[PDB]
Amino acid sequence: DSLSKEKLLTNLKLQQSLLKGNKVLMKVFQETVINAGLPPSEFWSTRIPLLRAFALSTSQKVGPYNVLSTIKPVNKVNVNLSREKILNIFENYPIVKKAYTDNVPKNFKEPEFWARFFSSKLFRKLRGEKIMQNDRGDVIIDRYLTLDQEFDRKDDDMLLHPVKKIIDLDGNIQDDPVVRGNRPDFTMQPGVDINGNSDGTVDILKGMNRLSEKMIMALKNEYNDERNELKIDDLNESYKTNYAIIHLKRNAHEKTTLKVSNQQMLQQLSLVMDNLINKLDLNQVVPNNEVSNKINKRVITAIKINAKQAKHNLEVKSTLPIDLLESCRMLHTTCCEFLKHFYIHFQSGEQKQASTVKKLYNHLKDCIEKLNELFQDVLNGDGESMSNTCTAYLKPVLNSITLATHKYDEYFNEYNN
Amino acid sequence: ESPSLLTVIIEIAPKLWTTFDEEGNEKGSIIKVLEALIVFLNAHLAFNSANKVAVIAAYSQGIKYLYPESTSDLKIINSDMYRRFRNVDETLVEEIYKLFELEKKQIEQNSQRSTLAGAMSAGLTYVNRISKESSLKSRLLVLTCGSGSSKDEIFQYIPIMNCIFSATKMKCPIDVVKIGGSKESTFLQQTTDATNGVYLHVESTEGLIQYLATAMFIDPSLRPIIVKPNHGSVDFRTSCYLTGRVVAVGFICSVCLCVLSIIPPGNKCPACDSQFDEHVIAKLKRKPVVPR
Amino acid sequence: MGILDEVWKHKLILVETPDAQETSLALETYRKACSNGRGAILLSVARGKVSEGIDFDHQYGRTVLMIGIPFQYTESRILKARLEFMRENYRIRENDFLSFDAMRHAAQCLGRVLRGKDDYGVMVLADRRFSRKRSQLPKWIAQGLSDADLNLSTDMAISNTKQFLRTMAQPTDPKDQEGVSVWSYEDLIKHQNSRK
Amino acid sequence: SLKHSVTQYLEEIPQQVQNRLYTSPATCLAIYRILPPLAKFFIMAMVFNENEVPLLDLDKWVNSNGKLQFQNAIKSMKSLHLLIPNKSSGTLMINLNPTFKISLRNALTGGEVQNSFGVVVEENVVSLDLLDEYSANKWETILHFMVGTPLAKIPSEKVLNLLKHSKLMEEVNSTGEFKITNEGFQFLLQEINSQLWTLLLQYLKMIETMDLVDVLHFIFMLGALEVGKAYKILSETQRIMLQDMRDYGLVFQKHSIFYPTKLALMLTSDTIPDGSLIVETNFKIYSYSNSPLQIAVLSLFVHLKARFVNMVLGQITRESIRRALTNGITADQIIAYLETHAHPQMRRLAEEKLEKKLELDPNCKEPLQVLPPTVVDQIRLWQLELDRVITYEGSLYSDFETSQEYNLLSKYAQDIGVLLWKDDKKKKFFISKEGNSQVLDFAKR
Amino acid sequence: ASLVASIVEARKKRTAKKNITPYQRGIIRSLILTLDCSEAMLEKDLRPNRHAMIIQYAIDFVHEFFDQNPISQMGIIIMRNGLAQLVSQVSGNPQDHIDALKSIRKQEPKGNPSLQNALEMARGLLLPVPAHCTREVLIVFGSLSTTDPGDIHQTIDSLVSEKIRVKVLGLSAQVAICKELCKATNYGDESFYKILLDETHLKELFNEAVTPLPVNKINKGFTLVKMGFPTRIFEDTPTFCSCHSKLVYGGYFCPNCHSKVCSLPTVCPCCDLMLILSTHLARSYHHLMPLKTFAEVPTTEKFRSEDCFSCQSRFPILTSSRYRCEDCKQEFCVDCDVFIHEILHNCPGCESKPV
Ligand SMILES: [Zn+2]
Ligand SMILES: [Zn+2]
Ligand SMILES: [Zn+2]
Ligand SMILES: [Zn+2]
Ligand SMILES: [Zn+2]
Repeated sequence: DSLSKEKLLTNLKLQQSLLKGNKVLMKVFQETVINAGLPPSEFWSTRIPLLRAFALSTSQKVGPYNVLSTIKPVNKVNVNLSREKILNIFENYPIVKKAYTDNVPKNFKEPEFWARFFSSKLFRKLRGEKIMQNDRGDVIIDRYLTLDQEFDRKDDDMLLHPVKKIIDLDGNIQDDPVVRGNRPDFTMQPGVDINGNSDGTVDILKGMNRLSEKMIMALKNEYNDERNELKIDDLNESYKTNYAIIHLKRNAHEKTTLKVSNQQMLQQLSLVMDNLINKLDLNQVVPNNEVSNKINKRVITAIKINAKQAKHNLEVKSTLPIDLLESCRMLHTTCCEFLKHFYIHFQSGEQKQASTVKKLYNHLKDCIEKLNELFQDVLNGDGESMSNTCTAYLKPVLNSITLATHKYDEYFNEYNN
Repeated sequence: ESPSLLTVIIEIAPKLWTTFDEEGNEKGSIIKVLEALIVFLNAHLAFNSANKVAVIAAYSQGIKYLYPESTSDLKIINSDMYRRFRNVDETLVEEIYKLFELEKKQIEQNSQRSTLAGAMSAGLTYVNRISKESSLKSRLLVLTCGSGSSKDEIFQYIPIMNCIFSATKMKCPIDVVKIGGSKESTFLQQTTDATNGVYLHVESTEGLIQYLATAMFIDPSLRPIIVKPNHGSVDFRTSCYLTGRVVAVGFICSVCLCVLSIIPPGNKCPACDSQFDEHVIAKLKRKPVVPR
Repeated sequence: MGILDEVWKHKLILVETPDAQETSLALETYRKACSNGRGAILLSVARGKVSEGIDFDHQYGRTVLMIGIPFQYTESRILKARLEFMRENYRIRENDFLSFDAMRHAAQCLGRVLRGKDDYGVMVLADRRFSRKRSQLPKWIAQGLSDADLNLSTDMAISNTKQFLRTMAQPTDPKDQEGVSVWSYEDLIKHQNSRK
Repeated sequence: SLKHSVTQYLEEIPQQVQNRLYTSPATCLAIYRILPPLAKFFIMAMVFNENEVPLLDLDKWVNSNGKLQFQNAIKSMKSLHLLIPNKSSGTLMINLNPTFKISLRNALTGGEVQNSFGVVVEENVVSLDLLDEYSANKWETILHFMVGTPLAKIPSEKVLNLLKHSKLMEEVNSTGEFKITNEGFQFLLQEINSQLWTLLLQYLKMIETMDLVDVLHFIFMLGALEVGKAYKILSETQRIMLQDMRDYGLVFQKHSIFYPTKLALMLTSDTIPDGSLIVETNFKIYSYSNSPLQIAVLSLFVHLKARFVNMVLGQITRESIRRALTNGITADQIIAYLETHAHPQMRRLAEEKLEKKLELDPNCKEPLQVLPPTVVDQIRLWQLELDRVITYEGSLYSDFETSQEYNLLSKYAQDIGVLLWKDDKKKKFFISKEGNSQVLDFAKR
Repeated sequence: ASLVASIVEARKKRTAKKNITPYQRGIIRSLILTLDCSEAMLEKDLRPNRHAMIIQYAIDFVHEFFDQNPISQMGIIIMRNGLAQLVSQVSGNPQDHIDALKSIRKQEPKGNPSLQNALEMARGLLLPVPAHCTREVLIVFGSLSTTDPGDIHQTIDSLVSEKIRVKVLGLSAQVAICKELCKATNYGDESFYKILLDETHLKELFNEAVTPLPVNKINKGFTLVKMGFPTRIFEDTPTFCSCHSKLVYGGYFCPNCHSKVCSLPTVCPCCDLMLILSTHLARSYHHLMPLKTFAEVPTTEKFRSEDCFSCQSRFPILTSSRYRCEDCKQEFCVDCDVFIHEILHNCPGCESKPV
């Protein structure tokens, strides 16, 4: 289905779809392929989960439901039609879909059609309403009555299937074919009208049963056992988890990249217990104001250093021209994209990736030179008034990029040389 | 604003104190520290009228609820001083002498484990107790003698991390005072940085009064309007399990989650015995493929 | 009234057809509907063809709406002659025998809920006249029938049913039934020795 | 404004008199207790080194987020003459008061205190049985005397004269009776240390030379004192006003050994609840509190029914409301009592309604009153319906010409506090008849 | 007579927690909470309505899950009007999903549920997920039925085949299909289809769902994983970030490819490698090192001590409230027992006792 990497890369229409959904994706994609000419497959190669998420979001569909039961008759009536529910009616009733498609594009209008439909007795029959000759219906819609009837016959023919004997009431009533007793009660048998004909409640009940069967066979779509069926689980062994416990052997390496004696510590301990029982003065704790002054110097130096650390506690406010700010952000963004793709190629590790690595290396070099030329532009645009800040802002991505270039050169010298 | 529940843990150990005073010459430096802390608690309980103080000492064999007295009479200090200050100071010097006499009594047995983490945890429980009673600021103070032999912080690491997480839940900064030869104590520095605590290491026992009076006075009533004075920064990295060196980029077990700077021998976990996948580790060992 | 349209929005509705074959397809539909859990409702006569050999269990037997007293048709000369003959023979009260047959049919209707002890279900009696018939009712059936349950309305019926569902939605410790309801082989041995 | 009032009074105290106050460690300890946290930190830092600092070092240390609070602290520090900031070497060279510095240092070290913490006898006894009981007795007598419910034990003649002179609980000589002023009800609303501090501020204001600094230092050490011990009877002015505050019931003196009760501790610092009242739309009182003092003060503004163990019941009548109003007692004072006597369940319900109305609309189109207006605004509507007018009496200048008399001499009159009313467009503004100090002088220009 | 009822209730409670095991439990998690916002949750039957409380509880669940297990990504898909709507991709930042849920606050829950569509697109979202990550879904449900387009059993089979588990927190009562889902997905276990009894029980259930789950021995995936600790810088100059492309004063630096990021624990956007701190991995060590229960000593026997070992308070006196750590042979009070067993994760008695 539409789930492989190849399928997701193939769906150019879906790619354009979420493209048109976003705006920064036009920005990024335009710079990536329109401006830089990157292979758009490798563009989308990162965004594969996003593509699949968009596809699966677009791909779901609802389940069937009794749309005619949700239809209410609502003096006068005003049509308040919902197109999704109109198509729901179409899908649930292909007869109604057919009656739409041979009349509205031929004879009259859609709201006129639906007014005729709500007027029609075919609507009442398809809904849970007993048909009545007092009702006149709509003649145009009610011409489809026998067509819907033979649809019902064909659908019932499709719905017929053999039954399991374990639950077969037909086999149950065919237990004794020579039962000769008495005629059962009118009360518990299906009653009829005065002239022997039925009222049709059996028809409406078999119709709603047909609706149920249609729903369950819609469930039963494309998208022996009695031994298991008759198991009595209540007298069986309880399930126990096979979860594995874990122990932990403990032997850690010592931290890598004079010794005191009991006599000496005991001597000092005796002496300091003597001093402890001897004396203790709070007033002697006051310092000499000179080594204390050096303490003041050290403390104040620490305060100054950490205060300058705290002095640099939406992005930050900047005094850049807004266009050059956007341009440099754009260049940073596409350089980051190039760098990520180059790392994807490099950490892949194949000889098939070699020309890709070389070409992305060329693109990184081009981005470097374009960064330098941008630096020349902000040079002769500022006289290095804040072109220094421009260079420093674009610095770290450039450092990482050129570090990657050095890594590529080093591995080239490692393998080839 | 509110009474700040003061939490002070003093790590007392003759193995450290003897080492420090033999390395230097300031005998009674621990006494100087105790007097300085006496003035510190005086300054704190004079800063606020109810900012109650929890004082606990961890000796070599365990810990002790110093302040206050247990739930179950000489005066060295002066009679002219304040009533509450005098009561607390007399109680603490009595408790300190009792603990030191006990330490002299049972000196000769050996326990090589630091009790700092357990003391910190018990103090945090008491912080929960006090805060649950009756709104109170939580601020935890540790005093350590770092001149002793850094034996093994490895078993201390895990409960220290647990204490960090608990204090993070409890909004309690963990402020560290270290006196020792070693400038750096990585786990304590990480503890201060994560808990928004204060790290400080010096050597001289003199001037600690000015040191921890000036710097070590930040209360949660005024924490955001005071810059922290810490200068060190920590990478929050750990040494490897089988080589014992810190790693920047490496490997961890999917089960035990211990850092592996290299491939374990036998491709099995050195912590929880999980045998791994040879194709996985070969892909990890893969060199990049470069054109000729 | 269109009440069935409202009923459509929650479960399917299945009606006992006079055709046993269509009824079989209908019960298969109900079976599959409770299998997928979208939910369905069966409509069958108390003496109807479903009631004489089909059981319902653990999703099929969950709640039953028995409708009134299933009395037979009153004005049968055949029934009256039966009543006269059986009264002449064994001195049988006629109305009492009618109530007997009605309650026995009701019991046959309601007996198809509890397959195993793990199952659970709720029973309703939708007639005023049932209150005098607990003494008639089978003993194990009526032992769960409490005296407060003898005359209830829709509101506390709903509340008690919701609370019953909440109750049956909970797990149970095996210790509370390991020796009183479920018996091991050793439990049976111990019981046999206790009998001895 | 207790610390504000005391700080204002000490700023009124001149520099060398302040420095005399900064001489003794007990006074320095009490004043350090008064200082805000920032200045407290500053002085405890600088007190242990004789290194003066410039202002620039402190400014670099100070995070600018709380710079206003820093400005308040240093403004108090300078205006109390506790600082000596001089622009030495062009830099405002910061210097603490040195007598304050050394006396704080000695107090902290436990060094030379000269028994400023107290000339001790240390003959401790039980205080709950003699000191607390006599203290509660004398304070109950003076408290019900302030209430106005009859009580035989009249206060001292010194405090009686101070009440007669002062505008607190007016002993109106035409009536011969102590009468509840609005200031008297402010005193009733006040916290106990607030009442003590107002009393001592008034007594210090009225008392003259009796050495003022002796009274100051003695008051500060008396606040610094501890409960339940005998002490030496010192200055004689201190001793005689010590006997005065003995007659107030503050100290339990056996005519030389004296035993300070818990009132010194409360003067030093503070230490479905009690004092929590459930309001009712039917104006019924469901107090979670009871005392005969509570009934005595509730008799002024509440119609009550009976007294039970914690359940004090009653019903607030408009007769009780207007009984409060006619005494000059402010409805703002009344709601000060009411909003200090709220209950947990009803305030939780009020906060639930507030959070419900927050999401609907920010204004809610409702009057701003957090306490539930079903009962609370009924008084507040009665509060607005109580005053509901503005009266101007006396002189009035009318029919002005153009706004050079409004934006130049009446806009300036906002800065000097002489007008009672201001209307530029009416070309009239009202002043009191006696408030013509600087009104008929520049308005002629 | 309330203490006897409390004692027997504590006994019946502790019978479940008698067995404490050091099972291997998943750390690299993959948790999905789908929400239905239908007509059923419009019931005000629980105050104020089911929609509001599940919103609030989901806020709490997001906070707790990210606090305890920051080494997972969180995705939320809402169910509404016969459609399942993705609102939250799996991400390391909880704040994104917090904002999405805040959007879900103001909108109106309506429609009918479709677990088929919901679980299908949850499967599709869970498709590009690495092997070590434990794919598991929490599902809240208030209906007693489910309108669906097609079969659920094929979806069940596919989910079982793709090694993803589920846990259903139903509202009203048990639904047999949900029981079937929980049983078949969960190796026959019935410990996953849970029904609340009140909002407090719902709170407890959410807290239970916070915890990591044990894994099975047969579901063996024991391997290594590449990891990298980055380094934080605090620069004077603002610098462009790689992720959000904007100027940043500080930021961590990539250990491998030396780029910079804005948040942790996150994977690299550039060298594409996961970056954490040792705190994050040690955060679950209480799960890795569980704590034994503490036993009250009986009131009849002689007592080692009469006051609490840890909090230092007197033990109250009919029964004896002295919860003993047998690993350290010290008895403790109930408050300390609660704190050490839940908040703390170490026994200070065992810290003092040398091994
Ligand atoms: Zn491992
Ligand atoms: Zn960023
Ligand atoms: Zn990287
Ligand atoms: Zn305890
Ligand atoms: Zn233990």
